[PDB]
Amino acid sequence: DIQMTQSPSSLSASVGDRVTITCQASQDINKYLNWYQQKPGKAPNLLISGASNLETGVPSRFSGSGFGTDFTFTISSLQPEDIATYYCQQSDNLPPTFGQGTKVEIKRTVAAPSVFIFPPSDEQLKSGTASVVCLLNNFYPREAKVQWKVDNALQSGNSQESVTEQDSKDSTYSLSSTLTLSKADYEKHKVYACEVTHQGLSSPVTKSFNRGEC
Amino acid sequence: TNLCPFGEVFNATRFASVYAWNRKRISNCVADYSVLYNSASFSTFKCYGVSPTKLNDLCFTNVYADSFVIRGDEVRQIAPGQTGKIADYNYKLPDDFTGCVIAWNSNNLDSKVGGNYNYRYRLFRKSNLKPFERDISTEIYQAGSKPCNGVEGFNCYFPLQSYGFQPTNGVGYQPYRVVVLSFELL
Amino acid sequence: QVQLVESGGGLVQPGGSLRLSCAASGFTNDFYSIAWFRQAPGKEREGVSWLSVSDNTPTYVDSVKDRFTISRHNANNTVYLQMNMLKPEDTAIYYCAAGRFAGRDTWPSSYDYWGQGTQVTVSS
Amino acid sequence: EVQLVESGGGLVEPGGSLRLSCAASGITVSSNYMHWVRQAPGRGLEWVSLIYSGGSTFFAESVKGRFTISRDNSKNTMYLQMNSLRVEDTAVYYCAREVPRISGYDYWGQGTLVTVSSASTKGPSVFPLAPSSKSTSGGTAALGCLVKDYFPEPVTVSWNSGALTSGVHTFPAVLQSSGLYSLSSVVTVPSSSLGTQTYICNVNHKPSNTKVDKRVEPKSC
Ligand SMILES: *[C@@H]1O[C@H](CO)[C@@H](O)[C@H](O)[C@H]1NC(C)=O
Repeated sequence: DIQMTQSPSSLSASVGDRVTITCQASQDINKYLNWYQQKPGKAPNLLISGASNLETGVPSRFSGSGFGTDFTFTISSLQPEDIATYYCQQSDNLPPTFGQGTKVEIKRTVAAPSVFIFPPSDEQLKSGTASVVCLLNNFYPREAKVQWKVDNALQSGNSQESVTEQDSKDSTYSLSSTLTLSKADYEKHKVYACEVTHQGLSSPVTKSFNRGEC
Repeated sequence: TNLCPFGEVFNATRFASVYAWNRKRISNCVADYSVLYNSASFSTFKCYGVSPTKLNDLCFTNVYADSFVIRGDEVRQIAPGQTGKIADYNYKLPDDFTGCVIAWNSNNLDSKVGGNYNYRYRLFRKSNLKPFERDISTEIYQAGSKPCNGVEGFNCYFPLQSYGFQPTNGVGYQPYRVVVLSFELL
Repeated sequence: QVQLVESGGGLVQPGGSLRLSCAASGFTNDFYSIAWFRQAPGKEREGVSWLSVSDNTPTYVDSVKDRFTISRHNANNTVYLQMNMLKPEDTAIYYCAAGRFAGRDTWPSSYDYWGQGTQVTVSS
Repeated sequence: EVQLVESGGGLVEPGGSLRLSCAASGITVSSNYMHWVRQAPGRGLEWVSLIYSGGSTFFAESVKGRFTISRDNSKNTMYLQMNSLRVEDTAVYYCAREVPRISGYDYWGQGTLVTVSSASTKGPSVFPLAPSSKSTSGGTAALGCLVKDYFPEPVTVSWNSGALTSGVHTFPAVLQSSGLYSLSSVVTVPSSSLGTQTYICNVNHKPSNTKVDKRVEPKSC
């Protein structure tokens, strides 16, 4: 097989910047390297074929070059709709193989998150489980820290986070942290709090409630 | 008795494109097939159903020398039981082939700076070739549901493509001259 | 089943000798071919000597022409490669390969049966 | 219109078998170089197989001997028959058409999800994420639905049967320590509408035929 080495595995550039992505083949592949764009949950789109062919309908800001073993993919001016993962693929040597991909995010100004907290619903408590949700809405950069505290005891190993893909319009993220305890465990404690640390926050923000209170 | 005109085949100045592979039909002549095998010029010399040295001790009528140009990484397809664009759509050996496959690097002859595009191969075909079938048609290949009407376009491709032989190509993309000797065994 | 048992490598001085061997087993008939490839550090697999069994005909590359000798003993179904006048260029991992044909080929994709090679080093 | 559409992916136990379809329009499956390409969750693309118009097939080493390809020319469809499935076969499977040498893999279908696992199907529970003052900021309020404890993927969530799309974040599911997925879908609306507008999330988990409409009202205490 032919290994494709794609660099960098991820990059962050502002709108209008030039983006360069390299792909290097372990053996000679002549000109037979293709480039694809994949948005999350979507099928890949062919952008470049045969190392430099600008494929049908693809905007002219995309280009490729190279021959033999060293190949290059360029976005001459990064656009908000370009947030995606890009893959090279050598096509003419069996088995056809792919680069590891390059996740392209967009740099924008710092934006603090709005933090909201949701107690468990009465419906869930009748099932014997309590989920507390903490919501971080429309922030940048992606790095954020959510600490659950339960009567000021720090909680580890009973929560899970999920982040949305960067928004194609305002280039922000959103995050949910869900803390899950049994009903009996949830009734032992009073103050449920998530403490959010983020670059846009001068000091960490805490949102909390007391169990059984308006 | 008389020696086979193998020089006209191996040492021919120009070679056919693989889709229009050339065939030379030679009567039951004599030839030192042992000297052919021991020629350093030949980098590929693979025989099936018979040993290179025991070729003269065969009972046959006509010998055929088919010959053409393919790229180096395609030489593996000139053999019984192979699949791929060449074996499927250009030149197919039968499963019970009796004969020899001879090949050698011709980069110094068939490559040109800026690319030599004279050599072609069939890239699109609806079905596989039968053994020793030759197809030289040039009908537009209909890859979709709309008829092409002899006009190339989307889903409407000319069925032959040029090799791009450049001196600086890697060896898998350099041109190789191939001669296949088969024997009409009695 | 087809299996190539390989041995005979080692360290030697420039100018010395070394005798490699390839013991084939699993061939119904003598209609197969043996080849010797070597893989230098960073370089590709490259044939140096060949032997079609059914007609017992050897072939060599120009670099090892008068220095190597390939032959076969029919009793033990073993192919030998006598390497005389060894040079530092001959330092490589030597493999023997077999294909279901009578002849030779420089392309590794024509041989389906290989042995995990023995190391050969030539230095002083 | 030119399209490839995959179907047939679902939950299957290890060592089971399953058949995917790739139904084309515009492209004639049997006249093209047709590929299967798969993508494990959160991973890169991996080629699986290829069939020539003339019938020659090629397969990746990981699936060699377990996968085969069939074609039904009268339905303009390609099939991938998968036998002796392993956990690491879990992926989204795409079919794609290649125009080799002169182009690339120019059409792909949307993909079909294959989950190879011993876990059994379970439908989700849907719980309100009620809006409140603690959910209100800058004239907006956040409300949502907690789609908890389901297997396998995926679920779909809409709000007010598609009439509410602005401001909806449906977070990607995460696999909990129980082996069940969980997800929240939240929407930010103007606080002015909390007492007067009706908000309902529409959760659909096709692997278990579970459709749930959940009305989300502010919590009264
Ligand atoms: C081709 O020409 C060379 C040089 O004249 C000659 O040595 C060789 O024998 C010829 N090959 C054949 C098959 O006649």
